[PDB]
Amino acid sequence: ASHIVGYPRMGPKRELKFALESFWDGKSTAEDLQKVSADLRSSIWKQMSAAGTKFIPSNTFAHYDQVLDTTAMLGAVPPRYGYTGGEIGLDVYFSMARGNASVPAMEMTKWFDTNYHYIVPELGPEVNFSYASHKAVNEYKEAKALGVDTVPVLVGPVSYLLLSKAAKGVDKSFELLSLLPKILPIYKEVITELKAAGATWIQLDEPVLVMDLEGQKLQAFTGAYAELESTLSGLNVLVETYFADIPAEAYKTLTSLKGVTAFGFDLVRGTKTLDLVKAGFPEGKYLFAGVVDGRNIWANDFAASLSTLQALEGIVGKDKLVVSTSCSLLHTAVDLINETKLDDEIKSWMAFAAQKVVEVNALAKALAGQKDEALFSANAAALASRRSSPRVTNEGVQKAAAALKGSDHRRATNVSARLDAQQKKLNLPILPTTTIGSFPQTVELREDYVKAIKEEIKKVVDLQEELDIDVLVHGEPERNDMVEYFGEQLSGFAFTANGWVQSYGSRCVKPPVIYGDVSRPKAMTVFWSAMAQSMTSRPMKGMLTGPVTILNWSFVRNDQPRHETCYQIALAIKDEVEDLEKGGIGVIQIDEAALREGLPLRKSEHAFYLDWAVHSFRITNCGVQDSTQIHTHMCYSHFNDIIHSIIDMDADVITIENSRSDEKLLSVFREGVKYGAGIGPGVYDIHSPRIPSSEEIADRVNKMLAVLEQNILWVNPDCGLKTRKYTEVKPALKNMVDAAKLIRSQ
Ligand SMILES: Nc1nc2c(c(=O)[nH]1)NC(CNc1ccc(C(=O)N[C@@H](CCC(=O)O)C(=O)O)cc1)CN2
Ligand SMILES: N[C@@H](CCS)C(=O)O
Ligand SMILES: [Zn+2]
Ligand SMILES: [Zn+2]
Repeated sequence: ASHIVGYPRMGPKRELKFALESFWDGKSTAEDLQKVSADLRSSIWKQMSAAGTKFIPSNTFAHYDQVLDTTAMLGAVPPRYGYTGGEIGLDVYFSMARGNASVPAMEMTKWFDTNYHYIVPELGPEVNFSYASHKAVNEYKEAKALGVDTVPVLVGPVSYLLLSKAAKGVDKSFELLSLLPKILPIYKEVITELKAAGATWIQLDEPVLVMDLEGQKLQAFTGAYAELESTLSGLNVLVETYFADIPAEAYKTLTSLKGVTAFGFDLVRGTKTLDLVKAGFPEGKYLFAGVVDGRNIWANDFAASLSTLQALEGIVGKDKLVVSTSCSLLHTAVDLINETKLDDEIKSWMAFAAQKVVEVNALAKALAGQKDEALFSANAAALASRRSSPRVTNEGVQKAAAALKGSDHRRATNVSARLDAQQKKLNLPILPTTTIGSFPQTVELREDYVKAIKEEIKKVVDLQEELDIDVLVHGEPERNDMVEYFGEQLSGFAFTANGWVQSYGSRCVKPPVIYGDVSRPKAMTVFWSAMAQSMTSRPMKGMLTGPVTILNWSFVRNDQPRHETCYQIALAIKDEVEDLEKGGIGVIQIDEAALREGLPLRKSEHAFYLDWAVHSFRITNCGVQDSTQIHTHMCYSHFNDIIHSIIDMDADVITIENSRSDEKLLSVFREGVKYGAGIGPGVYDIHSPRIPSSEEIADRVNKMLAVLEQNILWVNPDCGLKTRKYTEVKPALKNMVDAAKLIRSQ
């Protein structure tokens, strides 16, 4: 049998994207949107079954988020929204989702370790839970009436609570898992209506079981399914887990939960679970083998899969083994059959969702003796291509056996005995002003030199006149996507035409694709950066994108360990740094916006990640002078749990985030750490259109002088000004300089 754990909910050409925004625009109504949603929903079920898909999921579709879909299912709507009861419709739903013009929208956080963000529920002891949304049962019927039987996918009761958060007031000591009693009754009613409509299988998504859970929490799972058993009578229950391997303890709790008859394992990222199963599995319980990476974009190693699936068939195979995606296809793109610009051979090497739906089957039939030989013949051939094609392997893939020359710390020169030189070369005043990288746009017409400069010099003619700014920037005009920019200008980067993935709400991201060994044969920055530092007699911050960000925000190849690719990228950058140097750019800022992003969900693994991660950064500027100043830029307000790694990046002046945090948190530097190096946390919120005050800045900018060590303190924004209007930033920045001035004055 075959099974897909989840599917994208936007469309092949992002139909729901515009249908969604549209309704919110006010240029379309429910009826029309509903028309679209249901239509897309139909096309998916139809598309899925017609491929042979045995277990087709329903309820994966969402108007915004799945955890919200379940927040409405439990009527767990926040007070400030004014819900009185009854069936929750587009009003209350989209409120919570994106707020209205009188109340704010709920907080969204990252989905486990994915590039997806969900809407964290706000729970507490005073919320009145109720069956407020028949989306599940409704969709089940819709699919049945269309001729296709589906498996309702529900977010596990306990994962739901663990993923939630206690809303304001709820005293610190309140345990969220203390609500299992108020929510479980509702799960029952829902599970009852599904049995009632015909459902013969259900799916509780309990991904949190792949997390490091304490025995008391693991035990929380046990009490839920115990209490659920009766309602689960006569009904196959598939409990899904994904993104990592299951801890041996979690494996015990899982494989012994009540009513659960099937178990979903992510065997792409959690093959380590293979052992646990190899060493013991329930009897007549199913094992959905998640061997088809629904998380990347590459074809599957059909052969490999069969080996894995076969031995699995070994353990059981008595018809209890089901082929499945490693996780929800929500995390991969839709149709690779919308990838035109991409040459043949390369695409021959990729497979998006729709394509993956099919693989699951070629592998399901091949395990049932229906092995469509024409598929493996082609696959294996495409595998052959990739592993050979000189578009992959290289001699750059040799400059690596030299990076084994011990670490790559920036040439002894303790940053402290290095600042002494950087300053000399450019005498800057205490609390040096500056920006982050990007700048607001104008007309913006989608030669180019005569025009490009016109804008760059205005960006500079401004930086100068405008609030001095001890160090200006070129405002990244020539760069749309800070990661794409460099990809197009690189070796192992291909770009897809319609390969989109969702990020949150109606928003998405088309990540560059890293197919082979990265390499920068020609100068990328230099030109524009050099052109900029000549239009002034002030330090100019050269601009680069750290190799960790690039890696993360891009579909990296599943053939060699991340870092290995990360490093290749790190080396490529090492150039543009020593060229903006030769070129004559003094100060240079390298940014790592997505550094914490690639953090493994398994705690004993954070160490290894942060390792190659921060090292690859060094590898970028380890061949730089002692007078060449370096700035790193990360988009985080928290480093408390990763302050050491910041200390190992060896940045002369690191610029991070802040704006809406404490002035005291900054002592995570001045405590048992002793950073001792230019630090610059943001003093102006750029996601808040609204202008700040000269008075507001210079006081918090004083609450840094007294929490840090004003003597290595910088004055910069919060992040690039790319998404702020010139009118919102002009008065704004101006007030960020006056602050330093005064404060200095004394
Ligand atoms: N490589 C690259 N990848 C990225 C980012 C980047 O900086 N560069 N920044 C990221 C953080 N998340 C988001 C989520 C949504 C949007 C967004 O608003 N997207 C528009 C399209 C934006 C566009 O024109 O690109 C949409 O509606 O689909 C932008 C960043 C994620 N991935
Ligand atoms: N400075 C760059 C990278 C930060 S995300 C920018 O402003 O886009
Ligand atoms: Zn930032
Ligand atoms: Zn260290």
